Amino acid sequence: VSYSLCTAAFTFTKIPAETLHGTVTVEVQYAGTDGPCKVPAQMAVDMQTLTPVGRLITANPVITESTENSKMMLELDPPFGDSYIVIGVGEKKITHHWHRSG
Amino acid sequence: QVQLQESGPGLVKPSETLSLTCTVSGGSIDTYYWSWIRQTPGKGLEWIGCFYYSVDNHFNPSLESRVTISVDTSKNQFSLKMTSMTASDTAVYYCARNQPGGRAFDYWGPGTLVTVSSASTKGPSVFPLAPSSKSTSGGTAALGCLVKDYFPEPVTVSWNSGALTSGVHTFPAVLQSSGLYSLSSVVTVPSSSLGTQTYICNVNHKPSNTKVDKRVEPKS
Amino acid sequence: EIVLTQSPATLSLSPGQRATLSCRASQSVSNYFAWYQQKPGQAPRLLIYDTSKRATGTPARFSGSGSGTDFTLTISSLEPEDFAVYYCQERNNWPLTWTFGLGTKVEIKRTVAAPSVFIFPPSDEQLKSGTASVVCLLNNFYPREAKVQWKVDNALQSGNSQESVTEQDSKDSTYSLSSTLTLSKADYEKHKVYACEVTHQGLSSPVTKSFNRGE
Repeated sequence: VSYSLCTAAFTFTKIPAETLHGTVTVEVQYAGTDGPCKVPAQMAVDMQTLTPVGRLITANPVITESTENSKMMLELDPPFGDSYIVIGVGEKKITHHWHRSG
Repeated sequence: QVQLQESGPGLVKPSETLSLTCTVSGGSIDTYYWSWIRQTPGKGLEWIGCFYYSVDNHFNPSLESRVTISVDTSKNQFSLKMTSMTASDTAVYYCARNQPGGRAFDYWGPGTLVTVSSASTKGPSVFPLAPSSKSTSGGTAALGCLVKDYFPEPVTVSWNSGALTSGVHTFPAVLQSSGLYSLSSVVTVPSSSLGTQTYICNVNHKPSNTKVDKRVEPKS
Repeated sequence: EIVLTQSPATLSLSPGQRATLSCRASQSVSNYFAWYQQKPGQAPRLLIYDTSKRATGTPARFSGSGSGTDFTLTISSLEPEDFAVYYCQERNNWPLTWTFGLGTKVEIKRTVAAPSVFIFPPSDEQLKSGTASVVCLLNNFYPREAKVQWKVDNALQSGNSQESVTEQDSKDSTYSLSSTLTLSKADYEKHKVYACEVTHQGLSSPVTKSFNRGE
C-alpha cells in the first residue's frame, strides 16, 4: 500500500501539550479530502533548510479518511534547545516554537 | 492562477520514445502533486502519473513500466518519457496540477497532440478561397483559405493576426486517401468591405516550421 | 479499480431547461467527486469538486450532489454556451489511480435554421500543382443533419470528396459544414458545370449552387 502526501492545510485544535516524558503531543484538524494520505510532520531548527531534527514518535502519521475537517493526534520527540514543530506543506504549513532541556 | 504549457515533438516513430515537457507559471513545481494525463479521441481520458517533488511518484499501473518523469525546479519544468510508442498511444497529452488537498485536477495545460506514425512530416500548401458572387449569402460574402496536404496534425489558423474573429469558421481537418490532411478556414464578411479591407489568413504547422500567410483577394 | 458509468450518453435540451447528468461508480470510494467541462479543442476545465463545490468561475446554475455510489451534475437553467462534454472523476485509493467516466455530451436544441451556401472554384495556385479542389460551404444551420452532393456536368460524384462539420456554435447553436471535391487538373479541365447540391430540413427540396468554368 502506497500513500500519497496530504497536501491541504492543517490547524492545531489545541495548543501543543508537553508530556511527562519530555515529548510533545499535538492534535491537528485537516481541511483536505485527499485522505487517505500521509501527514507531513517534523521538527526543524532551520526553516530555510527544513532539515529534520528530533524524532517523530508517531509511527507514520496518516490521515485515514477522505472526510473533510477530520482530526488527528501525533506525538513528536523534540531535540534539546529551540526548534519548531512543522506540519503540512506549502504556504499554509503550520509551526509552533518549542524549547527543551534536561 | 497557475498556468501550464505542454511542448512535444508532434510526431513519434513506432517503437520510439516520446518525450514531453511542461512549463508552469504562477507556482513552484517543488510543491504539490503534478500529473500527466492523456486523451484519445478513441477511449476517453487516462491519467498517466504524478510526482510530489522530493517525496514520491505514482503511476498508472497499466503504463508504469513504460513511463519516467523528470523535474527541473530551476526552470519550473517537468517532463514525461514513454517508451515503445505505438499507434494506440496517439493522443492529446496534458500536464495538470493535482488540486492541493483534493481529489481532482484544478489547472490544465491546453494539451499537445502526439501522432505515432512512420510517415514523414510535410508542410501544407495554402490556397485562397476567393470571394466573388457565387459566395454571397445571408447578407454576407464568404472567403477562405484551403490548408492542404500536410502531416501530421495540427495546424492553427488565425485571421488578420487575430484581429478578425467574428464570422470565422475553422473546420476539422480531413484525412485524404493520400494519407495527408486537408483543412479549410472561412470567414463571413460584409460584401461592401471587399474592396476596402484586407483579409489574410495566418497558418502555423509546427512540425514543418511552416509560418505562412495568404492574402485572399476578390475574384475577377 | 473503479469504473465510472455516465448516462445518458447524449443530452439535447433547449436553453432554459434543467439538465441532469448521472455518474454511477462500480463501488464506493469517497463522497467527493469532481466534474469537468470540455469544450471542443480545449482541455477539460474543472467545474465542480468535492461533489458539491464550485470551481473558481463556475456559474451558479451549475451544482452537484450525490453520495456513496451515485453522483449528479445539475444545470438548473441551460445556456447555449453550456454545450460541451461533461466528465465525472474520482480518485481510487488502492491502488492510487485517477479515474474518469466516458462523458455526457450536452447539445442545445433550437429552431430550424436553413443554411447560407457558398461555392469556391479552385485557385490558380492549386491548378499549377496539378490538382483541383472545389469547396462548398453551408453556414449557420440547424439541425446537424445535411446532405451535400457534388455534380459535375450533371453527373453525381462518388469517392472524390470529403466533408467536415463544426461543433455547435456556443452563441447561436448552429452548425457549419465544409465539403471539398478534389479532381486532378486534367479531369477538372474537361468539364464545365460544377454544382453543389444541398438537402436540409429547412429547404423545400435539394438546392443547387454552381458555377461554369469561365465566369
